[PDB]
Amino acid sequence: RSETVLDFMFNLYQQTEEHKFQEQVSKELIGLIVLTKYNNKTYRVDDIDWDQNPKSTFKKADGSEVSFLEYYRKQYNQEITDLKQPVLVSQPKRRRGPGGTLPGPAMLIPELCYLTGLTD
RNA sequence: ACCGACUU
Repeated sequence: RSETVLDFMFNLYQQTEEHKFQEQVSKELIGLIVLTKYNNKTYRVDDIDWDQNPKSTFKKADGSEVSFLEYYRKQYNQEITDLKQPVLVSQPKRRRGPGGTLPGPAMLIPELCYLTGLTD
């Protein structure tokens, strides 16, 4: 049981017209529930970032730079393998816009995101 | 509008 989010978009990709799938992925993915593998934490897909790269660094002090591989490998020997594949972004606040986003956008790569169940 | 769970 349970499957990756990457499978879902891949399934839909080969099944539906890519250009309309661009719309569908937004309409389906935005709102559905996902759990992140590192602790099996719980999140929802609010936004999707296309062709995103593993070279993304995490802002702890805005200047501290560690990659997905650097960060995750020290936790577990898992290898990230997205590379130009979309990553899932969680949006701390819905569509109104406070301007100053104190918490930076949280981005979780596809395979580190799995379907929690509220996706049915 | 936290789909009935959360910091990257």
